[PDB]
Amino acid sequence: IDREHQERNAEISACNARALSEGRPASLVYLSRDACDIPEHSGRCRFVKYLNF
Amino acid sequence: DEIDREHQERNAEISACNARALSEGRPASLVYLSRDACDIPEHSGRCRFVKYLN
Ligand SMILES: [Zn+2]
Ligand SMILES: [Zn+2]
Repeated sequence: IDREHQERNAEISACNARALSEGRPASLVYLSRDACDIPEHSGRCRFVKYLNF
Repeated sequence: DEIDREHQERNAEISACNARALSEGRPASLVYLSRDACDIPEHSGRCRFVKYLN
């Protein structure tokens, strides 16, 4: 779980930074067990499907 | 005007959460929105976007 969060959060960092450069709001947030948007973690994590989109 | 409406509805919900939290013995940590500090991304620009206000 934690490795996959790290992996996903790296992706999120990259999207936000790109959003910033393109003059859009950078609205994405990092994942944790209490708010997670990876379907395969539902149960182990709180699946919040549209957390980041 | 619609900006204000969404601050009201969000603030109502902040109120409710804070009180629930107090009731269960946890601090009232949520903070109210205004045009000068707002965490609704869609408002960004018209409001001061403070992403992690809450
Ligand atoms: Zn997860
Ligand atoms: Zn606002």
